[PDB]
Amino acid sequence: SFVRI
Amino acid sequence: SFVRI
Amino acid sequence: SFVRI
Amino acid sequence: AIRDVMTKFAEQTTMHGVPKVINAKSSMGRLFWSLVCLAAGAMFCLQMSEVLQRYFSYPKKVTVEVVPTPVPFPSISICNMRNLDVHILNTLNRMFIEDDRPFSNINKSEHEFIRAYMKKVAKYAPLFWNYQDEYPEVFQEIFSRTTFSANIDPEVIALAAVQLEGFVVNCHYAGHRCNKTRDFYRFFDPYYFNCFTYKAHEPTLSEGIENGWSSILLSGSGMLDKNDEIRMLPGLHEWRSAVSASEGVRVVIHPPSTTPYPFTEGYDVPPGFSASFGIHPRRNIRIGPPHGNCSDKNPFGDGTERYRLMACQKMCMQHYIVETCGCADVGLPKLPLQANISWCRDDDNFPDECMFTASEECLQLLMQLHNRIKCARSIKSKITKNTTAMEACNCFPPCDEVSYDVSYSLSKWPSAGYEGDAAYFDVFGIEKFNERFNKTGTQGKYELFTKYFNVSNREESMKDFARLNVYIADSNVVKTQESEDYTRNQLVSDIGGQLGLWVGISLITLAEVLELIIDLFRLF
Amino acid sequence: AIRDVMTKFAEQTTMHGVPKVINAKSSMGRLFWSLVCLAAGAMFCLQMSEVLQRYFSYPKKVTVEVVPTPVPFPSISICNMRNLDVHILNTLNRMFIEDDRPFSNINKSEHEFIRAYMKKVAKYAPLFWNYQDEYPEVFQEIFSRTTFSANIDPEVIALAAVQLEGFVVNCHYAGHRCNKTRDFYRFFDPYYFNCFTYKAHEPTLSEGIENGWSSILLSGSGMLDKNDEIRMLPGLHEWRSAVSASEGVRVVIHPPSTTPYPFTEGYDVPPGFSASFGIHPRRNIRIGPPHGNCSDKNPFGDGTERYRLMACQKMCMQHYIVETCGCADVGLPKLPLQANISWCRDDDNFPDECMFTASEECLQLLMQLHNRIKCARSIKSKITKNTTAMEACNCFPPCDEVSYDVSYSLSKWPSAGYEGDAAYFDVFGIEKFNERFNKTGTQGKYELFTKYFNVSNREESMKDFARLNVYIADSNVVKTQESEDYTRNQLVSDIGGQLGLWVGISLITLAEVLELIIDLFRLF
Amino acid sequence: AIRDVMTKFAEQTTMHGVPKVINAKSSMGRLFWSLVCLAAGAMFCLQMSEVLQRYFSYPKKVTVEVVPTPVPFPSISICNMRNLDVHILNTLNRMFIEDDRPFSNINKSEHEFIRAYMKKVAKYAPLFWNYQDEYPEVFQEIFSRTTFSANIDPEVIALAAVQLEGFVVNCHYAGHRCNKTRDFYRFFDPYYFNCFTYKAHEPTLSEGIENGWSSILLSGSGMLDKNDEIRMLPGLHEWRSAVSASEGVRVVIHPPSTTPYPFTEGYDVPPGFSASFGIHPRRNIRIGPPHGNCSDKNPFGDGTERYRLMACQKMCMQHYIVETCGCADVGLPKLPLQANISWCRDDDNFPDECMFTASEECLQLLMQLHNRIKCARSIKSKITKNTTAMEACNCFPPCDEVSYDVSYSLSKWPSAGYEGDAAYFDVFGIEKFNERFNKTGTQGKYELFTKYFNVSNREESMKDFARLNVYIADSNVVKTQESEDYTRNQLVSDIGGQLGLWVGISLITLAEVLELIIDLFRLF
Ligand SMILES: *[C@@H]1O[C@H](CO)[C@@H](O[C@@H]2O[C@H](CO)[C@@H](O)[C@H](O)[C@H]2NC(C)=O)[C@H](O)[C@H]1NC(C)=O
Ligand SMILES: *[C@@H]1O[C@H](CO)[C@@H](O[C@@H]2O[C@H](CO)[C@@H](O)[C@H](O)[C@H]2NC(C)=O)[C@H](O)[C@H]1NC(C)=O
Ligand SMILES: *[C@@H]1O[C@H](CO)[C@@H](O[C@@H]2O[C@H](CO)[C@@H](O)[C@H](O)[C@H]2NC(C)=O)[C@H](O)[C@H]1NC(C)=O
Ligand SMILES: *[C@@H]1O[C@H](CO)[C@@H](O[C@@H]2O[C@H](CO)[C@@H](O)[C@H](O)[C@H]2NC(C)=O)[C@H](O)[C@H]1NC(C)=O
Ligand SMILES: *[C@@H]1O[C@H](CO)[C@@H](O[C@@H]2O[C@H](CO)[C@@H](O)[C@H](O)[C@H]2NC(C)=O)[C@H](O)[C@H]1NC(C)=O
Ligand SMILES: *[C@@H]1O[C@H](CO)[C@@H](O[C@@H]2O[C@H](CO)[C@@H](O)[C@H](O)[C@H]2NC(C)=O)[C@H](O)[C@H]1NC(C)=O
Ligand SMILES: *[C@@H]1O[C@H](CO)[C@@H](O)[C@H](O)[C@H]1NC(C)=O
Ligand SMILES: *[C@@H]1O[C@H](CO)[C@@H](O)[C@H](O)[C@H]1NC(C)=O
Ligand SMILES: *[C@@H]1O[C@H](CO)[C@@H](O)[C@H](O)[C@H]1NC(C)=O
Ligand SMILES: *[C@@H]1O[C@H](CO)[C@@H](O)[C@H](O)[C@H]1NC(C)=O
Ligand SMILES: *[C@@H]1O[C@H](CO)[C@@H](O)[C@H](O)[C@H]1NC(C)=O
Ligand SMILES: *[C@@H]1O[C@H](CO)[C@@H](O)[C@H](O)[C@H]1NC(C)=O
Ligand SMILES: *[C@@H]1O[C@H](CO)[C@@H](O)[C@H](O)[C@H]1NC(C)=O
Ligand SMILES: *[C@@H]1O[C@H](CO)[C@@H](O)[C@H](O)[C@H]1NC(C)=O
Ligand SMILES: *[C@@H]1O[C@H](CO)[C@@H](O)[C@H](O)[C@H]1NC(C)=O
Repeated sequence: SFVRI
Repeated sequence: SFVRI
Repeated sequence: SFVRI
Repeated sequence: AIRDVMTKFAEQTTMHGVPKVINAKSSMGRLFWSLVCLAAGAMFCLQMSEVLQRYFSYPKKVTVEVVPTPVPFPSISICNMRNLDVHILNTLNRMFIEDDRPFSNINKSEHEFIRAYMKKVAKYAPLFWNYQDEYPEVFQEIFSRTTFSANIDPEVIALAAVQLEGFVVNCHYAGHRCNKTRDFYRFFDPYYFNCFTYKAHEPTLSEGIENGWSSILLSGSGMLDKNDEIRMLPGLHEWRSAVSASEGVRVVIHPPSTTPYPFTEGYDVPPGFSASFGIHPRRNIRIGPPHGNCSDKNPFGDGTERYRLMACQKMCMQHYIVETCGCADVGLPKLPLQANISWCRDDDNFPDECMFTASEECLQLLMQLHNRIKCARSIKSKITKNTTAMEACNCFPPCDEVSYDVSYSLSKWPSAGYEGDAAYFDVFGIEKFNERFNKTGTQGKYELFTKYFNVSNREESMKDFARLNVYIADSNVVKTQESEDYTRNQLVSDIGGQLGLWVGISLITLAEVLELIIDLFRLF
Repeated sequence: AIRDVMTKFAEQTTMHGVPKVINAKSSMGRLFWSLVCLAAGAMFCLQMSEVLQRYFSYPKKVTVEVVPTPVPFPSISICNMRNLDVHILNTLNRMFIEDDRPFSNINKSEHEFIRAYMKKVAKYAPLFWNYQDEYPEVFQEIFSRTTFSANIDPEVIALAAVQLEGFVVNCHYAGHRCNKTRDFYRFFDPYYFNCFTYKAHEPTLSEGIENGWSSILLSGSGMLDKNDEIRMLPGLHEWRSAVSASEGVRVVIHPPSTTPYPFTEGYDVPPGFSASFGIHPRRNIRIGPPHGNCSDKNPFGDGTERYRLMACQKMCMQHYIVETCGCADVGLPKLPLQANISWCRDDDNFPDECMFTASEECLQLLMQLHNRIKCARSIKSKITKNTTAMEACNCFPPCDEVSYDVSYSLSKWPSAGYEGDAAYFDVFGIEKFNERFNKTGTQGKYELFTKYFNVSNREESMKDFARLNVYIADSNVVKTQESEDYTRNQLVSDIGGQLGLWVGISLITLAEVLELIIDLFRLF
Repeated sequence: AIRDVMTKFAEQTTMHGVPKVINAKSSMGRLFWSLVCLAAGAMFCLQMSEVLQRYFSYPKKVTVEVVPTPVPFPSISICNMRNLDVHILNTLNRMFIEDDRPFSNINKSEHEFIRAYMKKVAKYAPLFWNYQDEYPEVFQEIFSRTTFSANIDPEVIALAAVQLEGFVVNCHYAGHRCNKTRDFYRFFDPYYFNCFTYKAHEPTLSEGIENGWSSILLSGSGMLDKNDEIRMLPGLHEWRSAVSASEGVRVVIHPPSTTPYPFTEGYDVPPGFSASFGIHPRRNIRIGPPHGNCSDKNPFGDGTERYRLMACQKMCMQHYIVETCGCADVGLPKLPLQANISWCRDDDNFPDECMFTASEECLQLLMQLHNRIKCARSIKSKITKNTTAMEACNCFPPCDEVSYDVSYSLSKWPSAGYEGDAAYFDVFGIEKFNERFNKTGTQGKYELFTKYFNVSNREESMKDFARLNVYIADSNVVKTQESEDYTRNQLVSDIGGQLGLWVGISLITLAEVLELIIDLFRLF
């Protein structure tokens, strides 16, 4: 995997 | 910083 | 050094 | 009688053939002379057919030569490949690290650009938290640079984009230090947010290059925080464009009174290098409609800028995009006819509920925006290869054009050792570059530059700077001038030569035949 | 009587001079008029001599202009400066580290290229163990790239050279993703083992550059093992060539249907940089034998490829090398006449006993091979400066040629910080570059790329990539067209003008003198 | 009577008009024919006015074509951007570290350049110890490179500048190793202290590039000591010039028998890179005074060098500087008329007391020198834009000129891994580069290079080397030739055509009117 801001 | 040679 | 393969 | 006037015409004629035919006393002689006259006339007609075919083809004549007449120094437009300021980028990264929800960060900063940015990102975050695995490509495109430039007021972006005071460390032109406030002019570009055009100012601080223009630019991004994990920062990366993530300076050399188009023209300079731009000026002069095609003004634009074919072609592309997809492409100039057309990346119709829930309506609106972008991109790629459409825009090369051929070379600017120490002292000891950001409104940037650009790590930190050296390599201008190859005077001379060679007639000899036919009409 | 016909001719003549001479009633008047006629005739003859000298020199007329007619997008040939695959190189290095005798390593690998390579190296190793100090230069030349390409089946080398799937990370053209299997065509070059030519495919994955061609290439060699000691790896280094050990991509921009000659044309791109190639297309049109020299086809080759002067010149050089040294140079195309000629670096005559003992016969054969290479090199250097030999090959420039002028610039592609993180995610997160080598036949490469291209060391590992940005800078084509300056029609016009000015004759006036001489012959 | 001779002239005239007028038997017919003749004459005069306007404008005719005639290989001038030798620089730095007073260090070294350097620096040190805060810019300018080159004997500087044996690691041309003593010629430049020009030597060591010139150069400065504090080293940094602190090689490609002007022409190559220079030769032929402006020789110089417009322009600039400021600019050639003019940076008038006390007289002399430098710089910047002054020097382009267009590209020369190991072995194992400095007079340099260029740190140390690859890209020469467009023969033909078309006269017809006016003068 989860790419987070 | 005083610059010396 | 003597260069070897 | 007919024979009387025939004999008269035969005796006072200046024509060379019919005197033989009229006074002929033998049938075979009459036949021979008539055949001679007819053959001469036919060959004369063939040669004149060739002559007139050459003339009405309106050929052109071109000469290439070097002339001493000097051209004005070209305008130089420099665009940092990093759109936003380093301090703003670090602030955004740290804010997202502390809290990854953009909605909660809207009121955490007093900077207007940050507030607008976080509002815009929050209008997409819930979708980005649910649909990465299913539509990774869509979110990459939506979070590109052009989306923010098309939806945020440019006067708000200008407060966070690269500033002139923090971009141009030093400048020199014609042996004098440049005035940064009077010589540089800021312009907005949708991809390179802030760009600056240098306009030459001749001498009325006597230092620097005498035969050209030189400047030191801060272009690297080594002072940005190095995250331990991959994190998305919207507005930074133009997904899969040809200039998607490059580092350095984009430099465009163009005539002084023209608008630069950085994404399709110019040169690149990497940080840590010194670039030499040897300009060889050229001038082209062209002929008008009958012999060629040239124009003095842009059909789509006003008269405040000098004409270049690129402007006309780009405006034609924008015109064809607007008619097809119903929206204007942000990567092309907005036609000065109507400015009610919305950018294809406009998204102000997104509801506020998309900040809170990942509803299917928000996803459908995202898909609609993606489809609009795809329409614009598809029209961009194909319209230039369609000759029928392009010819309808009447884009013709300028009648009087100045062009520049540039020799491009690279050096490693900050030399290792003592000369690099001298360069560092020049930048930070004499010019006092850090002291320009010790002002209240930029206190955070001051600490970052003081820590980064310290004496201990000067060999690595100075690699973020770049130098441009723009100079005129040849004083003489290579002039290409068009002219009409076959003037009416030359046509008259050729017609006279052909007429004299084959039949011997003159135009006052035609007055003799006019007199003869007057006499015949009177006698009849 | 003669006077009767003379008086008649004088009264019905259209010639301007001899009427005065014939009817002259004074001797001094006759002398004056005869002198006038003779002087006019002599000056007329001189002027016609000048006119005919101008005409039979067959001068050419050239015009340079910009036209809107578009040229097709050029073919792009990319050649990795590293010939072999990284995994194969590491395998060879580790095999030699474990055991430095190539003979014992022949059966240690199932890869065909490795077996052939070790056999070829074993046919030289005993000499290399005894004669480094005495002939260091010879062994450097023998172990060059061209020796292996001239002695190993190219279909065997292709299994170990750089593969397309492991070379082109991504591609984009005309706003669409490229199809790597349909658009790229592999070709073999003796120095750059595997090369790929991109052929444009217009749109019928809407992403990427709209006005050109862009691609990301893996070109660095940072993943190779770093030996603690200097070790010889044959087949890697072309000893003391101008491109002996460079790192990057060789890029050749050429007309779409032509064969690229990478070693004498193209441009270089270093790893870790983004290169912009601004193409300014040009077109040249030339005139045939009487006014110039041009050809539509290659005298030495077939008709399957478009004609370029470089192909003819290289084939002429190969022809002169074959006749002199008795062998073909591997660095030049093989003439399509006879293919029974062996390469000058062919060494299949080496006995198997050279694998076991350093006999003087093996040394003599090595010296013979070195002398053959020296012969080829000597003929290469001098033949181009010998105008007599070069002119005999009848290599003339093409009658209709398309050329490209390229603006070259460099950026630092993977930017430090967040944009570099975005680029890394694009390469490895979305495209999943490593997953293309997780296949069985490439399991070893997978582990190497997984360890090397990890998130922690992305700033250093991504420097092995390079990006090319190829686009057309100017839509208008600069056309240079030759034409005949002095046509036969212009010659006729000039002759008529001269004839009218000096003597006043017309061609039917010559019929009058023909009648006069007929009358004289009848009277005589 | 008048009517008798008029009737005679009317009956034996070859003019077409006045026979009608003279024999006219009606007043209206006489009026009509006279009007016809007058109108024909007037139109003829207008057309001849146009013809003569075209002729006496002396137009030029230009043709652009490719020819197989080969040009000689260009001379290559290479100038290391570091002026002094690395060992000398380290010695100076360590001497100043041990004792910062240059006066006490005058007798500490037997090297002549060091003694002269320390004397020159001591003549300024007391001022530099007192006036940094008040005039930092002045001392930066005084301690520049050009001050030392203008005040120290060039034969003394040559002992400490970059030496050929320590600069060119290897060279190859036309498939043969270059002879460094016979092919390279040393020349002195005020900024780049030592420069070397390569002059081609065709083959009568068969190795290297066959179609061009290649060399490996030591250009980096990574072996210099890394000071913990910023220290001033005079003679290293040219303050705020466009090439102030760059690192690499300056390369100038010019015709074989011409003097290179490195500061305004050439290309840059950074260390650690391999540069490819694809030359496209060109030839220009120009016409003399009546149709153009060209010269075969330099008005200001002797005849020992081939003429280039740059030499004339630079000598004109020097001439205008000498007349205005009373001194010659060291950055321009010294006119070969008078050599009694002192450089604007000459400072031999400084008293010896300035070594001991910072008196106001020494400060005034320093200000005078600064003002002289400012005068020279001011005249340099403005004189080129003053067309009146530049035109007075009669600098015209050469009548027969050879020019080169260069394709510029960069690779990373020492590849990471095995190929870099091969390159390192070639440089240090076979060529034995370090062994060239194991001589007594260079023992200190030997230890520095042995420590720096060791096997362990080869990946970083080899980045100080650079490679140049200069080759001819196209064998055919693009020839631009001027010629007269409108010859006197063409003028005669056009005049004849116009005369025949409008009035029908020939030049022997003018003999008839001359006879008529003779008869009238006799009768009167
Ligand atoms: C750089 O340019 C600015 C703007 O032209 C200069 O500021 C002006 O200076 C003049 C006289 O020097 C004043 O009369 C104006 O009122 C100033 N402000 C304007 C025109 O807005 C400035 O002096 C120049 N040089 C610097 C910055 O040192
Ligand atoms: C000047 O421009 C006109 C208009 O673009 C050109 O005429 C066109 O030529 C193309 C190609 O031959 C045709 O497809 C078009 O139909 C023509 N247009 C019209 C309205 O007939 C003309 O050839 C150009 N001439 C020059 C000298 O540049
Ligand atoms: C890329 O090109 C290949 C080769 O043309 C495509 O494979 C063909 O696809 C068509 C229909 O799309 C089939 O009818 C053929 O049988 C396929 N194989 C051939 C022609 O050898 C492929 O679809 C293209 N796109 C990719 C790889 O996604
Ligand atoms: C066209 O090619 C022919 C043949 O190469 C040229 O004639 C040669 O010219 C050279 C130089 O003047 C002579 O050394 C040769 O002897 C000539 N060949 C022959 C067979 O006579 C000719 O000059 C060329 N013409 C043009 C216009 O290109
Ligand atoms: C490189 O050039 C030098 C200078 O020309 C050569 O030295 C000369 O060699 C010739 C015969 O080879 C002798 O007759 C001269 O006396 C030598 N010295 C001169 C001309 O000053 C040298 O041999 C060449 N090759 C090298 C250095 O190996
Ligand atoms: C050749 O050079 C002469 C002298 O430089 C040129 O004549 C000058 O032209 C300029 C611009 O028209 C005038 O300002 C000067 O006054 C002229 N000089 C004189 C002495 O009259 C001439 O035009 C040049 N011609 C060509 C074909 O190059
Ligand atoms: C070219 O553009 C015109 C615009 O009116 C369009 O109608 C036409 O279909 C286009 N042609 C092609 C081949 O796309
Ligand atoms: C920054 O500005 C403050 C005043 O606002 C000043 O006291 C301080 O010395 C400045 N920073 C420097 C010169 O290090
Ligand atoms: C200088 O800055 C670097 C980071 O750029 C830092 O690691 C180093 O400790 C600093 N040196 C000093 C003396 O503060
Ligand atoms: C040029 O080539 C021809 C090939 O037949 C050869 O005979 C001649 O000797 C060569 N000339 C020179 C000067 O090498
Ligand atoms: C490599 O392929 C295997 C199947 O052969 C798969 O199980 C594995 O997950 C792949 N590697 C990855 C995705 O890390
Ligand atoms: C990443 O790879 C580098 C070598 O390229 C290695 O030194 C480092 O330990 C790796 N990091 C992790 C977390 O495995
Ligand atoms: C041009 O140079 C001349 C040299 O005599 C000088 O007299 C004149 O003032 C200069 N013109 C300008 C505008 O500087
Ligand atoms: C340097 O020269 C000396 C002789 O002066 C020699 O003994 C020594 O071996 C040389 N250095 C080497 C080859 O390491
Ligand atoms: C090689 O030289 C480097 C400095 O360039 C030094 O740090 C290193 O210790 C040296 N290695 C050996 C084995 O001497």
